[PDB]
Amino acid sequence: VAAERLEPRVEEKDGYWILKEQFRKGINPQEKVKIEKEPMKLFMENGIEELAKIPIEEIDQSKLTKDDIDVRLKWLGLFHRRKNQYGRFMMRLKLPNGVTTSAQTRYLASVIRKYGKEGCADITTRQNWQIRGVVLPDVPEILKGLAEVGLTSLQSGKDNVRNPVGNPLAGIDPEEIVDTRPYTNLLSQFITGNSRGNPAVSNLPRKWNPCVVGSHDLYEHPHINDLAYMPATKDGRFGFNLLVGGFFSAKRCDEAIPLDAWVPADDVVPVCRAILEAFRDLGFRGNRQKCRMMWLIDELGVEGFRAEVEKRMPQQQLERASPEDLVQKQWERRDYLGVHPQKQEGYSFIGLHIPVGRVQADDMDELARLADEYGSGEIRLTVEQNIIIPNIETSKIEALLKEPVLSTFSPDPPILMKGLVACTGNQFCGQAIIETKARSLKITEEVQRQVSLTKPVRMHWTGCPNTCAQVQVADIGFMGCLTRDKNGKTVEGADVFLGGRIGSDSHLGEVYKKAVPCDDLVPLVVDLLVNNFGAVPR
Ligand code: SRM
Ligand code: SF4
Ligand SMILES: [Cl-]
Ligand SMILES: [Cl-]
Ligand SMILES: [K+]
Repeated sequence: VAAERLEPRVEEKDGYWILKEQFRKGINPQEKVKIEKEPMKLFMENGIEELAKIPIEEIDQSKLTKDDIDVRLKWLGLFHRRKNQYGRFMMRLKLPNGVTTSAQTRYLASVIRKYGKEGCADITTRQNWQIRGVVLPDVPEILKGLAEVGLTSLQSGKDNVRNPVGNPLAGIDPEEIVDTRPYTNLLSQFITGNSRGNPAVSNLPRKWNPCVVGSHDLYEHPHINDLAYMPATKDGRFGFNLLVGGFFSAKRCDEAIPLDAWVPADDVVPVCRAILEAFRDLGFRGNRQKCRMMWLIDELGVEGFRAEVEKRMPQQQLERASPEDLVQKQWERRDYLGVHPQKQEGYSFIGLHIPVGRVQADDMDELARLADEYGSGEIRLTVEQNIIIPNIETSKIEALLKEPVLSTFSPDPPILMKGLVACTGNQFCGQAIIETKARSLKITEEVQRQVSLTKPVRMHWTGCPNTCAQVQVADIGFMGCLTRDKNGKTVEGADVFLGGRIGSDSHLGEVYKKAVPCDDLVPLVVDLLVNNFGAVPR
């Protein structure tokens, strides 16, 4: 690689970071959008206040404003549902480590409640909240209300650092390696500039996923993150080995690889900044399918990329990885659903199944009430789109198990439901080829009616090749497609994936059978479970 390739391609101008004029040739249309107007100005210069006053019909009449609502607003966590819910916006938070409070939960419920049939909420595969139904004129007031309850929505979509994922059992697990909350909190604060906005990291060539590992279970899926912090001692000090470049896309899926770098715990933020600066400065900004960080790592090689991170460190040093990390390879991933003792004697947590991650305002209020009455007002989200309520005195569990809402959000659903993960799908998402959430529940119910099993089989349903519900990690994965019935009629279908493994012995699954009509999946899945996962016909 020529030394010229290493010239930073962006420059700080008037508080924002912009592509230098010599590096603007051949860019994709998303880069053109960012050049035409800095997305962070919608928040940091209160551009949203004026935008929110313009009728959508008018907004749509010029490129600048249309790009504001369709692209730039994703820097404020607002996602126009142009195709499937025109003029309404999904809103996505920063929720490091999946931790929420009852007050935050009631606040979000109050927002969606206003929108009636256009409103609901969802837990995401990055243990995050999304709310739905938002109209533009309400945005200024929602931004205020979020701030008031201690939340931010900043930089949660498009070319930004996505939700910092941690251990759902952080601080409460007798077997934890290190509490991930301080680190995921610190990263989120760094990314969002303490909720004011951080333009130093908001003009990336592409999205970028971080996680901090604290569990032997690897609940955090470090193998599929752009940056994963693996806890490891080095020379008697606590810190993290660094894995880089994990990603999924329609074109390519790749597991994270070692940077061959270790940092002390206190250097979590400095090294996040260094990697992000390297990516921002040097990343390719052409074909959007070749813009994720791994593509830069392949072009420079890992050592060339590592050198780029090193020079952006303070003291310009980056220690080599420690030979062993703290994660035990001998580990059976633990079920967190149900009632489990905390490390704090006299206390339990409860994992509740949230069917396909979907909740209404009334459900949110009920979960908030349980957290206040039984817990400490805390609710934790998981990447399987479930919840954990921690800090329940164990003597209250008997009363808790009789709560009527636990029949809907169960601490002990059937085993196939425990592992079921499903993306938004075509109810709201404009990229979706099929309906996912309702369909996956129905198929799973019908499959479980036919077979009993003891293995915790994990089934993931995703509505298009963007694979937001990560079908490549599943025991059985279903990727939406259109296909044909026996009469050649168009029907919704799934490509069926097998071979995904999670935890330390991770592996990416691959298509096993293409184009299965969704109405034919039950018998296929019944047979797969009997033949490959030890299921027994009822
Ligand atoms: C909500 C969520 C799925 C879910 O039901 O849980 C989701 C939903 C969306 N994804 Fe995603 N992604 C979700 C996690 C993922 C992950 C999983 C993960 O992070 O571990 C992936 C694959 C992993 C990865 O990115 O490396 C992911 C891969 C994508 C892709 C393809 C990325 C690429 O390199 O090509 C896109 C399209 C894009 O970015 O260009 C996409 C685009 C989108 C959009 C914003 C598309 C569009 O605007 O409609 C979806 C919004 C639909 C909606 O209304 O909810 N989303 N998306 C997840 C929100 C996570 C969060 O809180 O931040
Ligand atoms: S996988 Fe496709 S359908 Fe599902 S939320 Fe992501 S972009 Fe939408
Ligand atoms: Cl996006
Ligand atoms: Cl759309
Ligand atoms: K779930």
